[PDB]
Amino acid sequence: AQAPGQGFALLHIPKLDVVVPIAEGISSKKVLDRGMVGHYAEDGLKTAMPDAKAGNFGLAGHRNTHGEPFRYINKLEPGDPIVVETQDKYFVYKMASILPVTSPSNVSVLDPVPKQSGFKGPGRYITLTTCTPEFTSKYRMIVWGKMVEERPRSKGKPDALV
Repeated sequence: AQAPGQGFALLHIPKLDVVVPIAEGISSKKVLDRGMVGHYAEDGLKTAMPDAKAGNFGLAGHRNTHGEPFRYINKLEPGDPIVVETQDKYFVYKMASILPVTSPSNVSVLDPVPKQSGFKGPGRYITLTTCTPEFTSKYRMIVWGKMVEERPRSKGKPDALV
């Protein structure tokens, strides 16, 4: 279904005024209810990290409580930047595709080449998953992006964060 606990990066979505830590795993108690977004990491759902030259970096966040980081990801439009900041790099993605409603059992949206995204082959992707409609957990909403810049921290913030 969709939805250690150690925070290892920061997710920035400038259009949504979102800055939020990413932790390993999608536990409600240890991660999402702590106001963080979670990297799918267990039960066969483990996805690639952004530093991999190909893969799908999958993340889950709350729609409606604890800082509600993904409450408005349906307001993203093609080209809107999504930035993952790590100790060593900035990974800049741009929004590419949206699946506004799907079954919580539809885990194939986290595949290396995510099903239903319209992506044709291997690339470097990000997947954001949250609940829909608001204040329920009936369905899931999925937003996908594609990497456009891998930037060493020594080069300062990417344009997207300024």
